[PDB]
Amino acid sequence: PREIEVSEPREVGITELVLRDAHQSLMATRMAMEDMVGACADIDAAGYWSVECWGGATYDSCIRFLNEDPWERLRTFRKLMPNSRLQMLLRGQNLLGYRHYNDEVVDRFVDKSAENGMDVFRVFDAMNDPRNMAHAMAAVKKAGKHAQGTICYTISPVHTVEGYVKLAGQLLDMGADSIALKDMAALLKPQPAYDIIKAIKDTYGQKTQINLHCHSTTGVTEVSLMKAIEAGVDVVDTAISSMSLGPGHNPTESVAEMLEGTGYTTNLDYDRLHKIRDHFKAIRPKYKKFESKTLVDTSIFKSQIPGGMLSNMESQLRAQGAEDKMDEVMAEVPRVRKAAGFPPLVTPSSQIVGTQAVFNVMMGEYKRMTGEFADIMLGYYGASPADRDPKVVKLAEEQSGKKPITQRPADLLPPEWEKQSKEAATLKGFNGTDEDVLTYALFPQVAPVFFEHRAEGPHSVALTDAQLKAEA
Amino acid sequence: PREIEVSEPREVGITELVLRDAHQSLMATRMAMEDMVGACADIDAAGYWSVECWGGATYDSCIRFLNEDPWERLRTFRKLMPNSRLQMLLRGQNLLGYRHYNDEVVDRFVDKSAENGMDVFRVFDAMNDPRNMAHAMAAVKKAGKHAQGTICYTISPVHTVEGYVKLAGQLLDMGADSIALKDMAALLKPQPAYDIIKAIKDTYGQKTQINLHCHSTTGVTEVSLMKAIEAGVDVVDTAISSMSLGPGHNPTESVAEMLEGTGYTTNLDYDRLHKIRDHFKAIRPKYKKFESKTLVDTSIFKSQIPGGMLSNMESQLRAQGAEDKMDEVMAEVPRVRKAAGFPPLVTPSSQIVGTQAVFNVMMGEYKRMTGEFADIMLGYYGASPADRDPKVVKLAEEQSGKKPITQRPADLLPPEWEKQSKEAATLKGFNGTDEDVLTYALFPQVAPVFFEHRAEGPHSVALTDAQLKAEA
Ligand SMILES: [Co+2]
Ligand SMILES: [Co+2]
Repeated sequence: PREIEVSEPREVGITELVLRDAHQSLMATRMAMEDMVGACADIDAAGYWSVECWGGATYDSCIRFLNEDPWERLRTFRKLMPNSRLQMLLRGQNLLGYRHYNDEVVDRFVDKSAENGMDVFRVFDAMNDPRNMAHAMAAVKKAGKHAQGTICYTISPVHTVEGYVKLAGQLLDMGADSIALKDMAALLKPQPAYDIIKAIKDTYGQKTQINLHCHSTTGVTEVSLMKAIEAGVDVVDTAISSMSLGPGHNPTESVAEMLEGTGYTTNLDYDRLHKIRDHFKAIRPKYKKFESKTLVDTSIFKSQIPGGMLSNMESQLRAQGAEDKMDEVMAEVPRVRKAAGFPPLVTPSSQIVGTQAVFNVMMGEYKRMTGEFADIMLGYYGASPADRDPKVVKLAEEQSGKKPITQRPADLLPPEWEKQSKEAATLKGFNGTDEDVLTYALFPQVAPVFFEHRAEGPHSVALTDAQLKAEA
Repeated sequence: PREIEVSEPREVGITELVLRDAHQSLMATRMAMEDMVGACADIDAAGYWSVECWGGATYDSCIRFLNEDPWERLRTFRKLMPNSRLQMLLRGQNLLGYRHYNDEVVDRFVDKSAENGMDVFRVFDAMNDPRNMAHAMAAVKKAGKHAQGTICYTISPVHTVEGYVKLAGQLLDMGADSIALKDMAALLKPQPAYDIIKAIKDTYGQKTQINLHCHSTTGVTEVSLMKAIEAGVDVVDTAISSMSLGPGHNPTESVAEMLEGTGYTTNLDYDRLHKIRDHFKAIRPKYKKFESKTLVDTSIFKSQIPGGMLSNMESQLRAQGAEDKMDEVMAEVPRVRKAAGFPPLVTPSSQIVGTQAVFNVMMGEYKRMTGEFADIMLGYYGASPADRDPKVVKLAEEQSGKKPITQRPADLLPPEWEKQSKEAATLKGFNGTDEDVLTYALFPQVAPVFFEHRAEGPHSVALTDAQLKAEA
């Protein structure tokens, strides 16, 4: 008499991603602020646990493509959604930048983020190295905000339920207010979702808050969400229905509706959701030049290679004139990943492993290692989920000249704030705020251009209504 | 200690819909035969329980838009997929036609369908009147084929689990080899799926074969599929991933992959699936002029009105110059449905109720009843799931002059084969086969044009590769 234990009837929280991850995932983070503010009042009254609206690649996109100040976007969202918990994605010691920074820059960033209104900080590390999340987490706690330690979910010979439970404990040991299980490539299947969520709950207690973030790329994660809820997950992330599916996420309204009669419920206002849905449905067509063309792709369950990663390599092959080896590269990826210690294949690990895999298929296996790949093998990005091939490590040392380290990389970084401030203050357009210094520290090559054009006001790279009627 | 009983580990069968319902639902049934034959060998070796490839609106589309003989399409599929169980959708006493036919026409149609290779006949009735499915079912049994009685799933004040279990029994009493639960509007939520499938299994026995057909229009049915499998469903219908979601169906590969580790499994060949997926992915862009523009719509859970039905009415309102009443019509639909006995809102019931709802919003409530609506209220389409408003019935009788009947409508129909044969034999192009007579009997207004152009060979209304590069 086969049975499955499920959590008691209860309310499940929902985190809306339409203001950040949905457009990052579906239209290359090009969503203009003027296209979002109109839905803030309804979003604020919908009943969401939190509203993800900052961080991720939006900082870069704001200054690099929309001539928009990220800090002004945060202040506006804070003002237009006063009753909501704002949430952001922060890549640990890397912040929203291109490298690891000295602890004082992390302190500065978190302090100004909280000061400008951020409530929940989802801190994560691409290699799942808890030491790279530790300082950011502490800064979030000092600011009295909600620190959400993140586990990047992946499938590999060394990733197991026990390993995830272990990482959850390390996150709780750093003062994590909640645990985020991050499935960017939609690799989390139903049974594993149930087993992992249940194991964490059984091991650290039902009071342990877990938020599940799954993309819908492979098309199986809405079922995984149902399993996670049966396993007792506290909150699940979704995207309003007119901005969902594909490389995006499962639909907010769909996840809310599917629970009727199960004993589980959300407390979202369907009317507010309807308005938010209609709002983005009217606006989405203008971003048609940035849309993806694949709604469902399960090939990753066999190749371990995320579509975006395969594309980045594919181009590199038809740009090297030998795309007659797309099959040899896909077979090399697993080997490179293995050598690197099976890190999750998310940015930047994915591009690094992918690019290095290409070289090995042409210039010869590890004949020439990129600077990024050498740093991963030498530990400058942190610890890997598994031990790295000492033989491939040694070569990296003889091809770069750097010594292999194993301690938290930021331990070697010297104070840099004062140096960042000085340099930033020489740029035309610098407004003198720490916010601007941070913009310079995070994006040195863009800060200059953004600072002297910011006065024009934010723009949009989306089609205008006029241009839409032109296509028609 | 809350638990849920689930079925024992077992293999779940999969019915592929790419050759029929997927393109009917996603690109108005315009899929050309030359765009499908290339995937037949892989489809035939994939491991599907059945391959839905005929019936539904494909007969109409073949003769009305593709200048293609439906019977030749069936023979080709039979020849290209020799090891597969071919399946079709047949609307009971209506066959694939515009009205109920005399029992001898039903006998003829089923006989020729089986003779040309059809294996599984999914027989259904829009009103869920078992008497309209009875004769077709008997004809399928005489031909020694698989008769699958269908239950059209809907949500209404009179539809309950008990009612569905009752209808299942009536289907089994007509010799049904299996029961199909048909959810065209994606209204079936997870809990109801589990409860209904389980109730049918507990009431008639585990040996009772049930096939679940859910569209993905509302975005909640893949979770319903998982629940149905836990409840013990034998087969679920899916569409290859490159031809899924939206008003279509849940993805074949996604449904297969999500079961890993649950104890449930399918026995599809992932390699074959990959080829079928790539095949249609390369071809789908050419049908871009017939695609729908909404991937997820949950509004039906509140309005009871399927998107397609709302559109058919919407146009009728901006064509009557008063679309300033789209809200008054949506409020009238429920009332008309109620009066009609809560029939499921699928074709043709949906257009009938929808059109009649419009009149009541302008010319006045039941001021003028369409001929179709009068026939429904008078019982010429069969019995309704609930009793019809005697007051609205009486008016229908005084507005049409027909007397209200309650027995199976085909009981009044006289023999017509000989008359159909004679008339058809006078058409230029008639080849003298019963197949052609059937084409004339089912589509009197199209048969003429099709018969004199058929010699040109089937065509395609899809964009050519050249026209595609033109748009680019
Ligand atoms: Co994400
Ligand atoms: Co269907």
